Amino acid sequence: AEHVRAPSNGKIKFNEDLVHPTRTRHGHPAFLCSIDLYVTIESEDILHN
Amino acid sequence: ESEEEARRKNWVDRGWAPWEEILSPEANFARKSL
Amino acid sequence: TATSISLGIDDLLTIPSKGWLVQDAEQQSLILEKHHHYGNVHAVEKLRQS
Repeated sequence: AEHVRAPSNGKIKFNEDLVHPTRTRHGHPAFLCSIDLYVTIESEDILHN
Repeated sequence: ESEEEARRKNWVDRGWAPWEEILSPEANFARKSL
Repeated sequence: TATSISLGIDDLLTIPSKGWLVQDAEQQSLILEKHHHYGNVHAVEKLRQS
């Protein structure tokens, strides 16, 4: 019930082997996580974790 | 009614035919996924 | 009495980011409507997203 939003503008980098494929309740393609993950957004000024 | 019988009635009477459906990359996902 | 608080039309401020947020939500909603039509999403799903 909480939505992680984006800290800043930029490219999102993560490894896709760890996550597993799914279809959401609203019909969209998505990935499901059952292990902890670190996602980074590469804004030109800084990296957000 | 057994399905076999019903499949007959639909062909002889109501016109059923399993025609082909050409679908988009997205619709195929929909049919298989759900 | 001395400070005298009052309320005016331009004192009802709105958050700076509202336009961007409403505009984006509206885009998502249009795209989902084209897709219900084309067969890629079902009805219970359209209702829920909205």
